Amino acid sequence: HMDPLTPDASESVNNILKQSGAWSGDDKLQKWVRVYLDRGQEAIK
Amino acid sequence: MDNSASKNSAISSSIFCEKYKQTKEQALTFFQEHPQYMRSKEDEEQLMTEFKKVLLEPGSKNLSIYQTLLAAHERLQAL
Repeated sequence: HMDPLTPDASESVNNILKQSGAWSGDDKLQKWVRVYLDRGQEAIK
Repeated sequence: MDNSASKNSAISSSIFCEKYKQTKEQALTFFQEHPQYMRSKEDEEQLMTEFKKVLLEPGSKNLSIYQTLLAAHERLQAL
């Protein structure tokens, strides 16, 4: 007799949660500008 | 926010960079004068996504920021 199949699954796998980092105030317009300069030719700062 | 920072660098060699001034002004002005985000959370969203797609769509990416937003706006309220 033989086996039905070879099932797969996680193995010694790890993960790190990263829920932080946000903007406000200037980000409102920053997004627009950033995109304009990012799409125009390249970033600027 | 204590220990904050606004400046970025004192390397003013390219004029294109200075444009950040006019652009930023046009943004805040259009955002304060017509705060769509305050009118409808969905409106601002659609305008953003479209504003980004309308910027890459055209090949004249070297166009005035006034056209980018202008087109992105009128396009948002297009039939």
